[PDB]
Amino acid sequence: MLGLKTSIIGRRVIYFQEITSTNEFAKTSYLEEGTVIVADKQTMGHGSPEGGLWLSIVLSPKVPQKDLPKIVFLGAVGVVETLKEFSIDGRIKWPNAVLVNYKKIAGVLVEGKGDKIVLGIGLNVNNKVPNGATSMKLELGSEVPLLSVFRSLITNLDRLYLNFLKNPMDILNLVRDNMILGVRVKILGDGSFEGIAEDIDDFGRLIIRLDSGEVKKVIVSLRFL
Amino acid sequence: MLGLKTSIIGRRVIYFQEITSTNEFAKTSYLEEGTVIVADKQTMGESPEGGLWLSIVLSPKVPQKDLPKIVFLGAVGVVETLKEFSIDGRIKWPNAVLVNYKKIAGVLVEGKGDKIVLGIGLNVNNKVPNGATSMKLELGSEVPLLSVFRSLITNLDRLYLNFLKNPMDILNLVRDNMILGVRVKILGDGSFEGIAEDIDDFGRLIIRLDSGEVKKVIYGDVSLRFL
Repeated sequence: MLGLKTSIIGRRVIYFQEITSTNEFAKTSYLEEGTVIVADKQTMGHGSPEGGLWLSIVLSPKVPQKDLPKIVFLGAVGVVETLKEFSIDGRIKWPNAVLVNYKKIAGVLVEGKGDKIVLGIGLNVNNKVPNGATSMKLELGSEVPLLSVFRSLITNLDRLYLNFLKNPMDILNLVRDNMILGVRVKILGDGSFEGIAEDIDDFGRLIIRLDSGEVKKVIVSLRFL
Repeated sequence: MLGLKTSIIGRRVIYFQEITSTNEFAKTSYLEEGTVIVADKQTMGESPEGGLWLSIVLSPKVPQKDLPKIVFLGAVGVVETLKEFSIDGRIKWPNAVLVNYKKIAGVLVEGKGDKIVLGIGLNVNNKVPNGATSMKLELGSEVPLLSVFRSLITNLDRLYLNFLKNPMDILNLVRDNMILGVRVKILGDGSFEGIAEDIDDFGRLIIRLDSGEVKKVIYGDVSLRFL
């Protein structure tokens, strides 16, 4: 009854009033490629109250092993395109987040269970959000039809994915033109360091120029300074 | 993303752009009670795009003598939804809803032990066969398919929960919304004609033959035709 017109993503949709995790369900259940798992709320979300868009998409891209790490970008760019349709300007915080005026509005989590890949996306729409974060509702000043957002996002993801299967390098430039670059960041963890986020390379790695001139490639906890 | 607020029916919903049969998928698959299977179209129902094609997995803990009444939950739910859209649906015993004697919806219940599958087919915006009708044809314009879905699921959940408590309650609702007082022909072994008087405490159709004989029809290996 949803009348989705997508080719792969959205061929089937499994909706839950409540679920522990859409990613976990997608990983442990046999599902046809393109199956979308969506829930009103997730009890055990990871990286999800009522009002947000919480979903996972089952993919099985028969593409080279090296571009597998690009699936996360499909999710982020998909979100950016959807936000634009709703008059919101989202920017990608490498490698899995979308911010609006530096406030997080969405997050992406990709897991490769077995031979299938699960693309998880969490987008704040009408749900309450933690201080520092934002939502489509807070940006627009009014409640946004959640199903309208779902339809828009699924449509964009199906298009991006079909093209990815043919021209897998295309997504990188879309990410570049929509990500936060030219600013100082810090990579947390052992061997921590700071520098300018210059660009992403052909593998999707973040290229950091340290003040010494050294160039590092990040394949991760990132912080804007 | 659908934000359903039902107790059992609609806890989960599996949507298909296309499927062979929602009833067959529901019967075959391992699904929890209340799961709704819905598709834009059924290739082996064909049930064309524009209609509402769904099946619901149920596991009612009530005596078997009541199981035959599940088809009525479907029929009444459809009637209630139609009334919400100001369409006068009337029940054709025991598994169809007509509007001006033209079929607008059909109900098919299939059960295997514990799991019962309630299938419902409702013509909304789809083209229909001769003699049939649709919500679109009745209202004169297209109807938001999702709105009909939300309406029906809400009605079915309420009806089902009450059925678990009071399995006889549904019979009163069927009586108030069914076509009665008219002549009908019952097709089976030895077909016969008479006036459809009412449905009894088991949901059996009560027919008064011209001779005065009263026959009680059990759904199963019989069909009903209006004269």
